[PDB]
Amino acid sequence: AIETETLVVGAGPGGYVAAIRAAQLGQKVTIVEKGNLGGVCLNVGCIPSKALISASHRYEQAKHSEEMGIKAENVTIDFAKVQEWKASVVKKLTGGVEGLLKGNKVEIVKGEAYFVDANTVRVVNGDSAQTYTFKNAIIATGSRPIELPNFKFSNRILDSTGALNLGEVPKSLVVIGGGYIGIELGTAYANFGTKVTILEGAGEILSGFEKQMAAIIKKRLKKKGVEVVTNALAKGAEEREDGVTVTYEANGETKTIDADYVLVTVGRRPNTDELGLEQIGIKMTNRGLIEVDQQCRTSVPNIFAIGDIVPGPALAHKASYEGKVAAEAIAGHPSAVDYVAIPAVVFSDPECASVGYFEQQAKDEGIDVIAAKFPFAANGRALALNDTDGFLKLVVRKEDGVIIGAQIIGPNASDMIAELGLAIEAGMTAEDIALTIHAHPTLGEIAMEAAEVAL
Amino acid sequence: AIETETLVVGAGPGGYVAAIRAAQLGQKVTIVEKGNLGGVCLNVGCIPSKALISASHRYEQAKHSEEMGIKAENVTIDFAKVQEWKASVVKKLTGGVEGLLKGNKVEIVKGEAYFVDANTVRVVNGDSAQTYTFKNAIIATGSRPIELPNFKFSNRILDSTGALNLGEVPKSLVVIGGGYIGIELGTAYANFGTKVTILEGAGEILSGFEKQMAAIIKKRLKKKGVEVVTNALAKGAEEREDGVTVTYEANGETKTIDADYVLVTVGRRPNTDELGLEQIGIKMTNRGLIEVDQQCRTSVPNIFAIGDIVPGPALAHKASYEGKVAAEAIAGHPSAVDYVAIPAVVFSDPECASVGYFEQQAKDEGIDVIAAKFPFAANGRALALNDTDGFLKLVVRKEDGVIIGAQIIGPNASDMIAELGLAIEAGMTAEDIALTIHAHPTLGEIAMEAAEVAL
Amino acid sequence: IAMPSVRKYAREKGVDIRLVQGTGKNGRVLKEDIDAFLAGG
Ligand SMILES: Cc1cc2nc3c(=O)[nH]c(=O)nc-3n(C[C@H](O)[C@H](O)[C@H](O)COP(=O)(O)OP(=O)(O)OC[C@H]3O[C@@H](n4cnc5c(N)ncnc54)[C@H](O)[C@@H]3O)c2cc1C
Ligand SMILES: Cc1cc2nc3c(=O)[nH]c(=O)nc-3n(C[C@H](O)[C@H](O)[C@H](O)COP(=O)(O)OP(=O)(O)OC[C@H]3O[C@@H](n4cnc5c(N)ncnc54)[C@H](O)[C@@H]3O)c2cc1C
Repeated sequence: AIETETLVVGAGPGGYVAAIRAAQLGQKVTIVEKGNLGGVCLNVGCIPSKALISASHRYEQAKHSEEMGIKAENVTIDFAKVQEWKASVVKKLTGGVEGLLKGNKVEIVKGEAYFVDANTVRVVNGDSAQTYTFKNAIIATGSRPIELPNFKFSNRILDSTGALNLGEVPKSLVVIGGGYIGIELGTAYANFGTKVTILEGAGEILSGFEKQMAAIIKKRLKKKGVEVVTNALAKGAEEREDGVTVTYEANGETKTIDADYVLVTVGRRPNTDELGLEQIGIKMTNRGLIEVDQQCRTSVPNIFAIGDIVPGPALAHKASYEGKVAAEAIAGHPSAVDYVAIPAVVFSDPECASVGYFEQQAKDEGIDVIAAKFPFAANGRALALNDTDGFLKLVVRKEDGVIIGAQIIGPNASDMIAELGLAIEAGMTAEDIALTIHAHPTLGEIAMEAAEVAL
Repeated sequence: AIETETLVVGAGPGGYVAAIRAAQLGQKVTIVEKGNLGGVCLNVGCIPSKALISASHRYEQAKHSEEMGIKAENVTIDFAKVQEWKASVVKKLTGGVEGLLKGNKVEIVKGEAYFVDANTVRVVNGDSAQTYTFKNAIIATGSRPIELPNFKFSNRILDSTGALNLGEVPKSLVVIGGGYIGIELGTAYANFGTKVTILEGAGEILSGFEKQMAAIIKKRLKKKGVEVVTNALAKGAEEREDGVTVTYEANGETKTIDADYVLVTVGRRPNTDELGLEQIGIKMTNRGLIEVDQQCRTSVPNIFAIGDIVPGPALAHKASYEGKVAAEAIAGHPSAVDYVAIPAVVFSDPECASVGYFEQQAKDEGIDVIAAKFPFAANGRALALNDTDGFLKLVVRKEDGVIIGAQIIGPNASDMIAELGLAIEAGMTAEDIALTIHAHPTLGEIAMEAAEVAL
Repeated sequence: IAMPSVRKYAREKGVDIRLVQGTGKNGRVLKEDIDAFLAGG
């Protein structure tokens, strides 16, 4: 067997920073990864998608700056180059993580882990298995997409990873599931010229965000030629060796759509199964997640859990954050996962982002709030960019003007949100923002003019 | 003859907002304007400037996305449409101003105001001359271009305004003065295809910004075929009646250069002359800037001054802020000018933004300050945008971790600046920002990684 | 060290923030720090 101090299972955003931190905290850490270092975020998540989305917008723009008097004739897209470029990007970042790990002397171990008992893991690789007995353990295995039966992933029934690795722009594509991953990958291919059809079973797309935000996104998406069907019930698909025929019932009518590929983005399930967690006594929640305390400790003290397998928003930062906290609690160092809020961002045409409470959840939580909203349309910078669709909403606690939530839909909302995020954590009041002189003419100026309205 | 309470001279950003907070405070306001409402910023300043740059980048990008596999063909630019578009943006915003004034029922007077005495001004509208008696007045006359000695303005020797209204893309343009205005208009035309030569008298363009930031901006100008001649002394221009010959001395050498047009952007002077202020007893400075106190009061108690005619950064927001302070002070409100910093943004290819102290200025001020510098080359979103030239710098007071200055050079620097700005204004520390979870993958988060570096 | 809002408070309340209760926490003057120097006496 092989003894180790702190065993880390998974090298995604949570596993690797947790391994780094723990090493820096003087612990001797061994990190176990079965695939590529970097995990989902670098290899088949955050990076590849934003890269692809970014290229698609360079395409949307070249091809549609008509109003500004720039007429491009015959705009081509060498998807091969698009993918090569995307490839190099991912390689740079994974190369980095690889470096960070060695530069803190963490023994990376290629193999698949399995808990044989509450203190030892069997790692298998090839026809060889090695037993490691640890002092501490941090489970950071992440999640994976849901294979829907009668939608079993194939050469034409894709998952997020498959759509990301397409060799050429499909003429048609059906998207099952209107979440961020769905809307993102859908909009991207829509920009490249693909006829997209997104079918969400619920009444509206982008569940999580206010309906108003979803509205703007649908309006523009329809202009792009995308069709959005809600309350749709996908039934299955008859896969031809040249396309796929999807059948679904929408509002009591069974219909059919022939397409090149189908993308099932109905969610992600935690990688907590056949890991031995069941055996060593790890109490899992109703949805497969692993319950942990304010220090991310599971039902077995010397065992922590972080990232996607733990409750909360499945975002990279939640992962790296909980990662740090965990190693701290391991190293005695007093710590807790008590952050104020994690901003969420969606790269749809009009970019989306939110942090803190939405007017709704604040009110239903019995909180006295006021909502201040300001349109990008009444902004010189937005007009200059020729993108007037969008607004900034601010929800402040009525009983002191303290900011508790902010939502932005428009250009650079993923960057604008940073400011509002800081205020919310600092417990700043609307007036604190209104008194601050923002740059001019910029999109950020809006935050100031919104807080203005909140007074 | 016509009696009023608060007379505002000038409808610029400082002028109209002043004319509005005053009306808000029950004051009977009468605003005078010789030209169009909105002043310089809307008509021939901030808005048209950014609009022309936006169009120019759409163009640059269209013709140059070869790295992401996007290849257009025959990309045409119709300057007439460009101008038409820009013209609509302006007319749109102008209406807003006129609307806001009328809505708040501010009396609008068209004419050149002249101060007859400390309580009276006559406005001449052509052969017309009316006399408005007031209680207190706010002078927000703004500024205007400096005309260089041997460079007499004409249709070929332009001022910023002349370049913004060009009917066509010049075959070649010589820019005298490497400041933000000179760099912005020069780059825009460099984007449209014009052969641009910049002549700066100093040793470096963008004088008020770090040499590092300028180095990057210059490096990209060079890539574009822009010839930047620093330490040059412009001696004169002869309008060949079909182009212009500019003679400048540099390193002893006295050379001449032919261009279709020449753009003089060496500076702006205050519009405080020929206003009668000197008779009224309003104390000024030798340059022409009005001496003012914390409530923007002049030597004549019922006369306030704001904008470009008073000291401080020549910025639309510095004007607007004072505008409010003025009206409030007039009303009784114990208002005062209180801000720890104002952000300045330059829309150069890699756009840049600054706020607070530059590392150097800090130590020269006698302050022990540490400086953290983080590269966009590391950030994932920057890699996706494929613009990795740039960085963020945090100037932190070593003695208390309090951030006092920040500089960003790279994509969306104008929007990312807001966060750092709010931090400075409220007196936050590197830890305050580093402990705030940012969005991933975004550019705004670089601030998080830089503060991490600072700690 | 103080948030713009707190500074505004002292202003309208005619207090000299320059010499007001640095309540600590971060080493900054809070609204109440102003209240202390004012209502306190
Ligand atoms: C296409 C897509 C887009 C997304 N976009 C974003 C976004 O932009 N922003 C955002 O915040 N989040 C995004 N996410 C989600 C985000 O990637 C995850 O929240 C984040 O990766 C979770 O980090 P983690 O460390 O918990 O998991 P992971 O990155 O999944 O890392 C898990 C690692 O565990 C390894 N592993 C699993 N089991 C074992 C085992 N038994 N032995 C050894 N190794 C094992 C896996 O191989 C993997 O490398 C996206 C996800 C997808 C798929
Ligand atoms: C090309 C360019 C780019 C710029 N870019 C930026 C930028 O990106 N961001 C930024 O913040 N600032 C920028 N500025 C500066 C900005 O325009 C000024 O700081 C701002 O307009 C100042 O406003 P003000 O109210 O002080 O005066 P102004 O906006 O100049 O308005 C003063 C008004 O007074 C009127 N007037 C003058 N005298 C009289 C009189 N006696 N009687 C009647 N009417 C009178 C004039 O017609 C004018 O309308 C830029 C300026 C230029 C030229």
